[PDB]
Amino acid sequence: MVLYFIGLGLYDERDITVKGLEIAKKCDYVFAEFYTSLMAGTTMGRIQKLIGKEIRVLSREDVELNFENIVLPLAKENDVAFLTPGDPLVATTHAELRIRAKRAGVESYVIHAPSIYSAVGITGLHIYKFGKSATVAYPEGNWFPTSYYDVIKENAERGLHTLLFLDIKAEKRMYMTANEAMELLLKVEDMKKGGVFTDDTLVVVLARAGSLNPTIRAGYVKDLIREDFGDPPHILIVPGKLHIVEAEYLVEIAGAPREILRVNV
Amino acid sequence: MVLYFIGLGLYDERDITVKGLEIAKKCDYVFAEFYTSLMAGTTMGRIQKLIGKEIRVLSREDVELNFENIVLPLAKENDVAFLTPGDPLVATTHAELRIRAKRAGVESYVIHAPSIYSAVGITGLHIYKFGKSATVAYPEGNWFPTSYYDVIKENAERGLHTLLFLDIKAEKRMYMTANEAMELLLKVEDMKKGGVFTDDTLVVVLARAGSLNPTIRAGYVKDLIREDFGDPPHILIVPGKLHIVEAEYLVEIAGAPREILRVNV
Ligand SMILES: Nc1ncnc2c1ncn2[C@@H]1O[C@H](CSCC[C@H](N)C(=O)O)[C@@H](O)[C@H]1O
Ligand code: NA
Repeated sequence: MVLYFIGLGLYDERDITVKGLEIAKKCDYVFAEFYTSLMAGTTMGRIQKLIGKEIRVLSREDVELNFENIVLPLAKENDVAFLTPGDPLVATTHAELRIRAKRAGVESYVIHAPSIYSAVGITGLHIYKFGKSATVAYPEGNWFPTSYYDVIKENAERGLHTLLFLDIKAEKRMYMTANEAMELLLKVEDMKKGGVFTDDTLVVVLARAGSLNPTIRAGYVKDLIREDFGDPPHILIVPGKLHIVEAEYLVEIAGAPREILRVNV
Repeated sequence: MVLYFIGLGLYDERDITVKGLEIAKKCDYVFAEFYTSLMAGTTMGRIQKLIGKEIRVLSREDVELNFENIVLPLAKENDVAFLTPGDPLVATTHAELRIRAKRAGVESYVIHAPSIYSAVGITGLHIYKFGKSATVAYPEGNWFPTSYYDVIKENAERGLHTLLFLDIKAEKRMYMTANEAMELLLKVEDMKKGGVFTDDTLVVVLARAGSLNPTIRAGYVKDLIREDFGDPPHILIVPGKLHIVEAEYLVEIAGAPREILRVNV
Protein backbone atom coordinates (compact mmCIF):
# COMPACT_ATOMS: atom_id res chain seq x y z
CA MET A 1 0.00 0.00 0.00
CA VAL A 2 2.34 2.72 -1.26
CA LEU A 3 2.64 5.30 -4.04
CA TYR A 4 5.35 5.26 -6.70
CA PHE A 5 6.35 8.31 -8.74
CA ILE A 6 7.87 6.71 -11.84
CA GLY A 7 9.56 8.59 -14.65
CA LEU A 8 9.06 7.35 -18.20
CA GLY A 9 12.01 9.18 -19.68
CA LEU A 10 12.75 11.34 -22.70
CA TYR A 11 11.29 9.97 -25.94
CA ASP A 12 9.56 6.57 -25.98
CA GLU A 13 8.32 3.89 -23.58
CA ARG A 14 11.74 2.22 -23.58
CA ASP A 15 13.29 5.19 -21.77
CA ILE A 16 11.83 3.93 -18.49
CA THR A 17 14.41 2.28 -16.21
CA VAL A 18 14.29 -1.49 -15.65
CA LYS A 19 13.56 -0.69 -12.01
CA GLY A 20 10.58 1.43 -13.00
CA LEU A 21 9.17 -1.20 -15.36
CA GLU A 22 9.38 -4.07 -12.85
CA ILE A 23 7.68 -1.99 -10.17
CA ALA A 24 5.06 -0.52 -12.52
CA LYS A 25 4.22 -4.07 -13.61
CA LYS A 26 3.36 -5.08 -10.05
CA CYS A 27 1.22 -2.10 -9.04
CA ASP A 28 -2.54 -2.53 -8.59
CA TYR A 29 -3.52 0.82 -10.13
CA VAL A 30 -1.60 2.94 -12.64
CA PHE A 31 -2.08 6.67 -13.17
CA ALA A 32 -0.16 9.12 -15.38
CA GLU A 33 0.00 12.69 -16.71
CA PHE A 34 1.30 13.90 -20.06
CA TYR A 35 1.00 17.66 -19.71
CA THR A 36 4.41 18.47 -18.17
CA SER A 37 6.30 17.34 -21.28
CA LEU A 38 5.98 15.49 -24.57
CA MET A 39 7.18 11.96 -25.34
CA ALA A 40 7.34 12.23 -29.14
CA GLY A 41 8.22 8.61 -29.86
CA THR A 42 5.48 6.63 -28.11
CA THR A 43 1.74 6.34 -27.47
CA MET A 44 -0.53 5.34 -24.60
CA GLY A 45 -1.02 1.93 -26.15
CA ARG A 46 2.68 1.16 -26.31
CA ILE A 47 3.13 2.21 -22.69
CA GLN A 48 0.12 0.17 -21.52
CA LYS A 49 1.31 -2.79 -23.57
CA LEU A 50 4.82 -2.58 -22.08
CA ILE A 51 3.59 -2.18 -18.50
CA GLY A 52 0.73 -4.63 -18.99
CA LYS A 53 -1.75 -2.45 -17.11
CA GLU A 54 -4.58 -0.06 -17.95
CA ILE A 55 -3.31 3.49 -17.51
CA ARG A 56 -5.61 6.25 -16.32
CA VAL A 57 -4.42 9.62 -17.60
CA LEU A 58 -4.99 12.66 -15.40
CA SER A 59 -5.30 16.32 -16.40
CA ARG A 60 -3.38 19.18 -14.78
CA GLU A 61 -6.56 20.02 -12.87
CA ASP A 62 -7.01 16.41 -11.75
CA VAL A 63 -3.49 16.49 -10.31
CA GLU A 64 -3.07 20.01 -8.95
CA LEU A 65 -6.56 20.10 -7.44
CA ASN A 66 -7.57 16.48 -6.90
CA PHE A 67 -4.49 14.27 -6.56
CA GLU A 68 -5.45 13.47 -2.95
CA ASN A 69 -9.01 12.63 -4.07
CA ILE A 70 -8.24 10.47 -7.11
CA VAL A 71 -4.85 8.86 -6.43
CA LEU A 72 -4.09 8.91 -2.69
CA PRO A 73 -7.31 7.17 -1.59
CA LEU A 74 -6.27 4.07 -3.55
CA ALA A 75 -2.68 4.30 -2.31
CA LYS A 76 -4.01 3.30 1.11
CA GLU A 77 -5.22 -0.20 0.21
CA ASN A 78 -3.06 -0.88 -2.85
CA ASP A 79 0.26 -0.19 -4.57
CA VAL A 80 -0.17 2.76 -6.91
CA ALA A 81 2.04 4.16 -9.64
CA PHE A 82 1.97 7.71 -11.03
CA LEU A 83 3.81 7.96 -14.36
CA THR A 84 5.29 11.11 -15.90
CA PRO A 85 7.50 12.01 -18.90
CA GLY A 86 11.22 12.41 -18.17
CA ASP A 87 12.07 12.53 -14.47
CA PRO A 88 8.92 13.13 -12.34
CA LEU A 89 10.44 15.88 -10.18
CA VAL A 90 12.38 17.93 -12.75
CA ALA A 91 10.82 21.22 -13.86
CA THR A 92 7.42 20.22 -12.50
CA THR A 93 5.75 20.90 -9.16
CA HIS A 94 5.27 17.18 -8.52
CA ALA A 95 7.61 17.16 -5.51
CA GLU A 96 4.81 18.87 -3.58
CA LEU A 97 2.60 15.85 -4.22
CA ARG A 98 4.93 13.93 -1.89
CA ILE A 99 3.93 16.27 0.93
CA ARG A 100 0.27 15.54 0.15
CA ALA A 101 0.98 11.82 0.29
CA LYS A 102 2.67 12.14 3.66
CA ARG A 103 -0.17 14.15 5.19
CA ALA A 104 -2.60 11.48 3.97
CA GLY A 105 -0.56 8.76 5.64
CA VAL A 106 0.73 7.36 2.34
CA GLU A 107 4.41 6.46 1.91
CA SER A 108 5.89 7.34 -1.47
CA TYR A 109 8.94 6.37 -3.49
CA VAL A 110 10.59 7.98 -6.50
CA ILE A 111 11.96 6.04 -9.45
CA HIS A 112 14.06 8.31 -11.63
CA ALA A 113 14.36 8.20 -15.42
CA PRO A 114 16.47 10.13 -17.93
CA SER A 115 15.71 13.87 -17.87
CA ILE A 116 16.20 16.67 -20.39
CA TYR A 117 18.14 18.48 -17.64
CA SER A 118 21.04 16.00 -17.91
CA ALA A 119 20.51 15.04 -21.54
CA VAL A 120 21.90 18.52 -22.36
CA GLY A 121 25.24 16.75 -22.09
CA ILE A 122 24.78 15.48 -25.64
CA THR A 123 25.28 19.08 -26.86
CA GLY A 124 28.94 18.97 -25.85
CA LEU A 125 28.52 21.79 -23.36
CA HIS A 126 29.98 20.91 -19.92
CA ILE A 127 26.97 20.34 -17.69
CA TYR A 128 28.68 21.80 -14.60
CA LYS A 129 28.93 25.12 -16.48
CA PHE A 130 25.17 25.57 -16.70
CA GLY A 131 23.78 28.36 -14.54
CA LYS A 132 20.26 29.25 -13.50
CA SER A 133 17.63 27.77 -15.84
CA ALA A 134 14.44 29.36 -17.15
CA THR A 135 11.28 28.79 -19.16
CA VAL A 136 10.23 30.68 -22.29
CA ALA A 137 6.49 31.04 -21.72
CA TYR A 138 3.85 31.91 -24.31
CA PRO A 139 2.53 35.47 -23.96
CA GLU A 140 -1.18 35.46 -23.04
CA GLY A 141 -3.38 38.43 -23.82
CA ASN A 142 -1.58 41.57 -22.65
CA TRP A 143 0.73 39.70 -20.27
CA PHE A 144 4.15 39.21 -21.87
CA PRO A 145 6.63 37.20 -19.70
CA THR A 146 10.27 38.35 -19.86
CA SER A 147 12.14 37.15 -16.74
CA TYR A 148 13.87 34.42 -18.75
CA TYR A 149 15.74 37.13 -20.67
CA ASP A 150 17.26 38.36 -17.40
CA VAL A 151 18.33 34.83 -16.45
CA ILE A 152 20.34 34.57 -19.66
CA LYS A 153 21.92 37.95 -18.95
CA GLU A 154 22.85 36.98 -15.41
CA ASN A 155 24.39 33.65 -16.52
CA ALA A 156 26.20 35.18 -19.50
CA GLU A 157 27.87 37.81 -17.32
CA ARG A 158 29.23 34.87 -15.32
CA GLY A 159 30.27 32.90 -18.40
CA LEU A 160 27.66 30.23 -17.63
CA HIS A 161 25.37 28.42 -20.10
CA THR A 162 21.60 28.90 -19.94
CA LEU A 163 19.12 26.05 -20.31
CA LEU A 164 15.74 27.21 -21.61
CA PHE A 165 12.79 24.90 -21.11
CA LEU A 166 10.14 25.69 -23.73
CA ASP A 167 6.45 26.24 -23.05
CA ILE A 168 3.84 23.56 -23.59
CA LYS A 169 0.03 23.64 -23.67
CA ALA A 170 -0.82 19.93 -23.92
CA GLU A 171 -4.60 20.38 -23.96
CA LYS A 172 -4.21 22.50 -27.10
CA ARG A 173 -1.43 20.22 -28.35
CA MET A 174 0.85 23.26 -28.44
CA TYR A 175 4.59 22.67 -28.12
CA MET A 176 6.78 25.76 -28.37
CA THR A 177 9.53 25.37 -30.94
CA ALA A 178 13.05 26.72 -30.60
CA ASN A 179 12.17 29.01 -33.52
CA GLU A 180 9.27 30.57 -31.60
CA ALA A 181 11.45 30.93 -28.51
CA MET A 182 14.05 32.75 -30.58
CA GLU A 183 11.37 35.09 -31.98
CA LEU A 184 10.05 35.94 -28.50
CA LEU A 185 13.59 36.59 -27.25
CA LEU A 186 14.34 38.98 -30.13
CA LYS A 187 11.14 40.85 -29.23
CA VAL A 188 12.23 41.16 -25.59
CA GLU A 189 15.65 42.36 -26.75
CA ASP A 190 14.06 45.23 -28.69
CA MET A 191 12.20 46.03 -25.49
CA LYS A 192 15.12 45.99 -23.05
CA LYS A 193 18.03 46.45 -25.47
CA GLY A 194 20.58 44.87 -23.15
CA GLY A 195 22.51 43.24 -25.97
CA VAL A 196 21.67 39.86 -24.45
CA PHE A 197 19.93 38.11 -27.36
CA THR A 198 20.43 39.30 -30.94
CA ASP A 199 20.90 37.95 -34.46
CA ASP A 200 24.58 37.43 -33.68
CA THR A 201 23.99 35.37 -30.54
CA LEU A 202 25.27 31.79 -30.64
CA VAL A 203 22.55 29.31 -29.62
CA VAL A 204 22.14 25.56 -29.40
CA VAL A 205 19.03 23.57 -30.20
CA LEU A 206 18.32 20.04 -28.99
CA ALA A 207 15.18 18.36 -30.31
CA ARG A 208 13.64 15.04 -29.37
CA ALA A 209 16.48 14.05 -27.06
CA GLY A 210 16.14 10.37 -26.20
CA SER A 211 15.44 9.26 -29.75
CA LEU A 212 18.34 7.60 -31.56
CA ASN A 213 18.68 10.53 -33.95
CA PRO A 214 17.92 13.73 -32.03
CA THR A 215 18.43 17.04 -33.81
CA ILE A 216 21.48 18.82 -32.36
CA ARG A 217 22.24 22.19 -33.94
CA ALA A 218 24.43 25.15 -33.03
CA GLY A 219 24.83 28.51 -34.76
CA TYR A 220 23.90 32.18 -34.86
CA VAL A 221 20.28 33.19 -34.31
CA LYS A 222 20.12 34.92 -37.70
CA ASP A 223 20.83 31.54 -39.32
CA LEU A 224 18.85 29.17 -37.09
CA ILE A 225 15.76 31.25 -36.37
CA ARG A 226 14.12 29.89 -39.54
CA GLU A 227 15.70 26.45 -39.62
CA ASP A 228 13.52 23.36 -39.29
CA PHE A 229 14.54 21.24 -36.28
CA GLY A 230 11.85 18.60 -36.69
CA ASP A 231 8.93 17.80 -34.42
CA PRO A 232 8.86 18.92 -30.76
CA PRO A 233 9.82 18.85 -28.01
CA HIS A 234 12.70 21.32 -28.33
CA ILE A 235 14.86 23.10 -25.76
CA LEU A 236 16.93 26.16 -26.42
CA ILE A 237 20.37 26.81 -24.94
CA VAL A 238 22.35 30.06 -24.86
CA PRO A 239 25.99 29.10 -24.10
CA GLY A 240 28.22 31.37 -22.03
CA LYS A 241 31.99 31.51 -22.55
CA LEU A 242 33.11 28.36 -24.39
CA HIS A 243 35.93 25.94 -23.62
CA ILE A 244 37.92 24.93 -26.68
CA VAL A 245 36.57 21.35 -26.59
CA GLU A 246 32.97 22.58 -26.27
CA ALA A 247 33.38 24.68 -29.44
CA GLU A 248 35.06 21.75 -31.22
CA TYR A 249 32.10 19.53 -30.39
CA LEU A 250 29.53 22.09 -31.48
CA VAL A 251 31.34 22.33 -34.84
CA GLU A 252 32.09 18.63 -35.39
CA ILE A 253 28.81 17.26 -34.04
CA ALA A 254 26.26 20.09 -34.07
CA GLY A 255 27.31 21.65 -37.38
CA ALA A 256 28.18 25.07 -35.94
CA PRO A 257 30.02 27.60 -38.14
CA ARG A 258 33.70 26.64 -38.11
CA GLU A 259 34.45 30.18 -36.97
CA ILE A 260 33.29 29.52 -33.41
CA LEU A 261 36.36 27.28 -33.06
CA ARG A 262 38.07 30.59 -32.37
CA VAL A 263 37.28 31.50 -28.77
CA ASN A 264 37.85 34.97 -27.33
CA VAL A 265 39.46 34.10 -23.99
CA MET B 1 30.09 0.11 -37.49
CA VAL B 2 28.20 1.49 -34.48
CA LEU B 3 29.22 2.67 -31.01
CA TYR B 4 26.55 3.03 -28.34
CA PHE B 5 27.15 5.29 -25.34
CA ILE B 6 24.88 3.73 -22.70
CA GLY B 7 24.18 5.07 -19.24
CA LEU B 8 23.78 2.68 -16.30
CA GLY B 9 21.99 5.14 -14.11
CA LEU B 10 22.31 6.01 -10.44
CA TYR B 11 22.64 3.11 -8.02
CA ASP B 12 22.11 -0.49 -9.11
CA GLU B 13 21.92 -2.70 -12.20
CA ARG B 14 18.23 -1.94 -12.70
CA ASP B 15 18.90 1.77 -13.15
CA ILE B 16 19.75 1.24 -16.81
CA THR B 17 16.81 1.91 -19.14
CA VAL B 18 14.91 -0.76 -21.06
CA LYS B 19 16.31 0.78 -24.26
CA GLY B 20 19.85 0.62 -22.91
CA LEU B 21 19.54 -2.98 -21.78
CA GLU B 22 18.05 -4.29 -25.02
CA ILE B 23 20.65 -2.48 -27.14
CA ALA B 24 23.52 -3.69 -24.95
CA LYS B 25 22.28 -7.28 -25.35
CA LYS B 26 22.52 -6.94 -29.12
CA CYS B 27 26.08 -5.58 -29.08
CA ASP B 28 28.98 -7.87 -30.01
CA TYR B 29 31.31 -6.19 -27.51
CA VAL B 30 30.59 -4.35 -24.29
CA PHE B 31 32.95 -2.03 -22.46
CA ALA B 32 32.44 -0.17 -19.20
CA GLU B 33 34.27 2.37 -17.06
CA PHE B 34 33.87 2.87 -13.33
CA TYR B 35 36.35 5.60 -12.49
CA THR B 36 33.98 8.56 -12.90
CA SER B 37 31.68 6.84 -10.38
CA LEU B 38 30.87 3.39 -8.98
CA MET B 39 27.40 1.86 -8.64
CA ALA B 40 27.46 1.33 -4.87
CA GLY B 41 24.22 -0.65 -5.01
CA THR B 42 25.48 -3.36 -7.35
CA THR B 43 28.58 -5.13 -8.67
CA MET B 44 30.32 -5.73 -11.98
CA GLY B 45 29.04 -9.29 -11.72
CA ARG B 46 25.40 -8.32 -11.30
CA ILE B 47 25.57 -5.89 -14.21
CA GLN B 48 27.24 -8.57 -16.31
CA LYS B 49 24.59 -11.14 -15.38
CA LEU B 50 21.80 -8.70 -16.22
CA ILE B 51 23.17 -7.78 -19.65
CA GLY B 52 24.22 -11.35 -20.43
CA LYS B 53 27.53 -10.34 -22.01
CA GLU B 54 31.09 -10.39 -20.71
CA ILE B 55 32.00 -6.82 -19.79
CA ARG B 56 35.54 -5.56 -20.36
CA VAL B 57 36.42 -2.87 -17.84
CA LEU B 58 38.48 0.12 -18.95
CA SER B 59 40.60 2.38 -16.77
CA ARG B 60 40.67 6.16 -17.01
CA GLU B 61 43.86 5.96 -19.08
CA ASP B 62 42.38 3.29 -21.36
CA VAL B 63 39.61 5.74 -22.20
CA GLU B 64 41.30 9.15 -22.14
CA LEU B 65 44.47 8.03 -23.91
CA ASN B 66 43.50 4.95 -25.93
CA PHE B 67 39.78 5.01 -26.68
CA GLU B 68 40.59 4.91 -30.40
CA ASN B 69 42.92 1.89 -30.08
CA ILE B 70 40.75 -0.13 -27.70
CA VAL B 71 37.09 0.58 -28.43
CA LEU B 72 36.82 2.16 -31.89
CA PRO B 73 38.62 -0.57 -33.87
CA LEU B 74 35.96 -3.10 -32.86
CA ALA B 75 33.22 -0.55 -33.49
CA LYS B 76 34.19 -0.61 -37.18
CA GLU B 77 32.97 -4.15 -37.91
CA ASN B 78 30.64 -4.76 -34.96
CA ASP B 79 28.10 -3.12 -32.66
CA VAL B 80 29.88 -1.92 -29.53
CA ALA B 81 28.56 -0.57 -26.24
CA PHE B 82 30.42 1.71 -23.83
CA LEU B 83 28.79 1.73 -20.40
CA THR B 84 29.11 4.51 -17.85
CA PRO B 85 27.46 5.28 -14.50
CA GLY B 86 24.69 7.89 -14.63
CA ASP B 87 23.88 9.56 -17.97
CA PRO B 88 26.50 9.28 -20.73
CA LEU B 89 28.25 12.52 -21.65
CA VAL B 90 27.62 14.14 -18.29
CA ALA B 91 31.24 13.48 -17.27
CA THR B 92 33.15 16.47 -18.70
CA THR B 93 35.52 14.56 -21.01
CA HIS B 94 33.05 12.05 -22.47
CA ALA B 95 31.50 14.33 -25.10
CA GLU B 96 34.76 14.57 -27.06
CA LEU B 97 34.87 10.77 -27.30
CA ARG B 98 32.11 11.21 -29.89
CA ILE B 99 34.46 13.41 -31.89
CA ARG B 100 36.99 10.56 -31.84
CA ALA B 101 34.32 8.18 -33.14
CA LYS B 102 33.50 10.51 -36.03
CA ARG B 103 37.19 10.95 -36.88
CA ALA B 104 37.44 7.15 -37.05
CA GLY B 105 34.44 6.87 -39.37
CA VAL B 106 32.34 5.32 -36.61
CA GLU B 107 28.70 6.31 -35.97
CA SER B 108 27.75 6.80 -32.32
CA TYR B 109 24.40 6.98 -30.55
CA VAL B 110 23.61 8.00 -27.00
CA ILE B 111 21.27 6.08 -24.70
CA HIS B 112 20.42 8.21 -21.67
CA ALA B 113 19.85 7.12 -18.08
CA PRO B 114 19.14 8.87 -14.73
CA SER B 115 21.81 11.34 -13.64
CA ILE B 116 22.48 12.90 -10.23
CA TYR B 117 22.03 16.31 -11.93
CA SER B 118 18.31 15.52 -12.33
CA ALA B 119 17.93 13.03 -9.46
CA VAL B 120 18.66 15.77 -6.91
CA GLY B 121 15.15 16.96 -7.68
CA ILE B 122 14.20 14.45 -4.99
CA THR B 123 15.51 16.92 -2.41
CA GLY B 124 12.52 19.13 -3.19
CA LEU B 125 14.78 21.91 -4.45
CA HIS B 126 13.61 23.42 -7.76
CA ILE B 127 15.90 22.37 -10.60
CA TYR B 128 15.89 25.76 -12.31
CA LYS B 129 17.34 27.40 -9.18
CA PHE B 130 20.56 25.40 -9.34
CA GLY B 131 23.57 27.41 -10.46
CA LYS B 132 27.12 26.46 -11.39
CA SER B 133 28.14 23.04 -10.04
CA ALA B 134 31.46 22.00 -8.52
CA THR B 135 33.51 19.24 -6.91
CA VAL B 136 34.96 19.36 -3.40
CA ALA B 137 38.54 18.09 -3.67
CA TYR B 138 40.76 16.82 -0.84
CA PRO B 139 43.72 19.09 -0.19
CA GLU B 140 47.12 17.38 -0.47
CA GLY B 141 50.74 18.35 -0.04
CA ASN B 142 51.18 22.08 -0.61
CA TRP B 143 47.93 22.18 -2.57
CA PHE B 144 44.77 23.49 -0.94
CA PRO B 145 42.18 24.04 -3.71
CA THR B 146 39.18 26.21 -2.82
CA SER B 147 37.40 27.10 -6.08
CA TYR B 148 34.31 25.13 -5.05
CA TYR B 149 33.93 27.61 -2.19
CA ASP B 150 33.87 30.51 -4.67
CA VAL B 151 31.21 28.71 -6.70
CA ILE B 152 28.95 28.45 -3.66
CA LYS B 153 29.50 32.16 -3.02
CA GLU B 154 28.62 33.32 -6.54
CA ASN B 155 25.55 31.06 -6.62
CA ALA B 156 24.13 31.90 -3.17
CA GLU B 157 24.76 35.57 -3.88
CA ARG B 158 22.13 35.25 -6.63
CA GLY B 159 19.77 33.03 -4.63
CA LEU B 160 20.85 29.89 -6.50
CA HIS B 161 21.49 26.37 -5.16
CA THR B 162 24.95 24.77 -5.43
CA LEU B 163 25.30 21.09 -6.30
CA LEU B 164 28.54 19.73 -4.84
CA PHE B 165 30.16 16.50 -5.99
CA LEU B 166 32.44 14.97 -3.36
CA ASP B 167 35.95 13.67 -4.08
CA ILE B 168 36.33 10.01 -4.99
CA LYS B 169 39.25 7.60 -5.36
CA ALA B 170 37.67 4.99 -7.64
CA GLU B 171 40.72 2.73 -7.67
CA LYS B 172 41.15 2.76 -3.88
CA ARG B 173 37.35 2.78 -3.53
CA MET B 174 37.47 5.75 -1.12
CA TYR B 175 34.51 8.15 -1.00
CA MET B 176 34.53 11.60 0.61
CA THR B 177 31.69 11.79 3.14
CA ALA B 178 29.32 14.74 3.41
CA ASN B 179 30.73 15.15 6.92
CA GLU B 180 34.25 15.52 5.53
CA ALA B 181 33.03 17.97 2.89
CA MET B 182 31.50 20.19 5.59
CA GLU B 183 34.70 20.14 7.66
CA LEU B 184 36.72 21.15 4.61
CA LEU B 185 34.33 23.98 3.82
CA LEU B 186 34.38 25.27 7.40
CA LYS B 187 38.16 25.20 7.15
CA VAL B 188 38.03 27.06 3.84
CA GLU B 189 35.63 29.56 5.43
CA ASP B 190 38.20 30.25 8.14
CA MET B 191 40.79 30.82 5.41
CA LYS B 192 38.72 33.14 3.20
CA LYS B 193 36.22 34.39 5.79
CA GLY B 194 33.66 35.45 3.20
CA GLY B 195 30.62 34.43 5.22
CA VAL B 196 29.75 31.67 2.76
CA PHE B 197 29.84 28.45 4.81
CA THR B 198 29.48 28.49 8.59
CA ASP B 199 27.88 26.49 11.39
CA ASP B 200 24.63 28.30 10.64
CA THR B 201 24.59 27.46 6.95
CA LEU B 202 21.67 25.31 5.80
CA VAL B 203 22.70 22.28 3.74
CA VAL B 204 21.11 19.22 2.19
CA VAL B 205 22.66 15.77 1.98
CA LEU B 206 21.56 13.21 -0.57
CA ALA B 207 22.90 9.68 -0.27
CA ARG B 208 22.24 6.63 -2.39
CA ALA B 209 20.11 8.52 -4.89
CA GLY B 210 18.42 5.95 -7.10
CA SER B 211 17.84 3.32 -4.44
CA LEU B 212 14.31 2.89 -3.11
CA ASN B 213 15.48 4.04 0.32
CA PRO B 214 17.79 7.04 -0.20
CA THR B 215 18.94 9.29 2.63
CA ILE B 216 17.64 12.87 2.31
CA ARG B 217 18.62 15.15 5.18
CA ALA B 218 18.46 18.92 5.53
CA GLY B 219 19.65 21.12 8.35
CA TYR B 220 22.27 23.52 9.65
CA VAL B 221 25.93 22.51 9.55
CA LYS B 222 26.29 22.51 13.35
CA ASP B 223 23.73 19.70 13.59
CA LEU B 224 24.52 17.62 10.49
CA ILE B 225 28.32 17.78 10.57
CA ARG B 226 28.51 14.70 12.83
CA GLU B 227 25.39 12.91 11.63
CA ASP B 228 25.56 9.46 10.02
CA PHE B 229 24.15 9.67 6.50
CA GLY B 230 24.83 6.00 5.82
CA ASP B 231 27.00 4.46 3.11
CA PRO B 232 28.21 6.41 0.04
CA PRO B 233 27.97 7.95 -2.32
CA HIS B 234 27.15 11.31 -0.74
CA ILE B 235 26.15 14.50 -2.56
CA LEU B 236 26.17 17.88 -0.82
CA ILE B 237 23.99 20.86 -1.67
CA VAL B 238 24.20 24.39 -0.32
CA PRO B 239 20.76 25.89 -1.05
CA GLY B 240 20.26 29.56 -1.78
CA LYS B 241 17.28 31.36 -0.21
CA LEU B 242 14.28 29.00 -0.37
CA HIS B 243 10.81 29.19 -1.88
CA ILE B 244 8.30 28.32 0.86
CA VAL B 245 7.37 25.14 -1.05
CA GLU B 246 11.00 23.98 -1.08
CA ALA B 247 11.27 24.63 2.66
CA GLU B 248 8.06 22.71 3.32
CA TYR B 249 9.35 19.68 1.41
CA LEU B 250 12.68 19.79 3.29
CA VAL B 251 10.80 19.83 6.61
CA GLU B 252 8.17 17.20 5.78
CA ILE B 253 10.39 14.87 3.74
CA ALA B 254 14.01 15.57 4.70
CA GLY B 255 13.44 16.07 8.43
CA ALA B 256 14.64 19.69 8.33
CA PRO B 257 14.08 21.84 11.44
CA ARG B 258 10.96 24.05 11.42
CA GLU B 259 13.33 26.98 11.84
CA ILE B 260 14.15 26.98 8.11
CA LEU B 261 10.55 28.06 7.46
CA ARG B 262 11.37 31.48 8.91
CA VAL B 263 15.15 31.75 8.70
CA ASN B 264 15.83 30.49 5.18
CA VAL B 265 12.74 31.68 3.33
N1 LIG C 1 13.15 14.70 -25.15
C1 LIG C 1 13.19 16.04 -25.09
N2 LIG C 1 13.82 16.77 -26.06
C2 LIG C 1 13.88 18.14 -26.05
N3 LIG C 1 13.32 18.91 -25.07
C3 LIG C 1 12.69 18.18 -24.10
C4 LIG C 1 12.59 16.82 -24.04
N4 LIG C 1 11.86 16.43 -22.89
C5 LIG C 1 11.56 17.54 -22.31
N5 LIG C 1 12.01 18.68 -22.95
C6 LIG C 1 11.94 20.00 -22.70
O1 LIG C 1 11.42 20.26 -21.32
C7 LIG C 1 10.07 20.76 -21.36
C8 LIG C 1 9.25 19.97 -20.29
S1 LIG C 1 9.77 20.48 -18.70
C9 LIG C 1 9.51 18.92 -17.77
C10 LIG C 1 10.80 18.12 -17.86
C11 LIG C 1 10.78 16.68 -17.41
N6 LIG C 1 10.37 16.42 -15.97
C12 LIG C 1 12.21 16.03 -17.58
O2 LIG C 1 12.73 15.47 -16.58
O3 LIG C 1 12.76 16.12 -18.76
C13 LIG C 1 9.59 20.61 -22.77
O4 LIG C 1 8.62 21.60 -23.06
C14 LIG C 1 10.90 20.75 -23.56
O5 LIG C 1 11.22 22.12 -23.79
NA1 NA D 1 22.94 22.57 -13.32
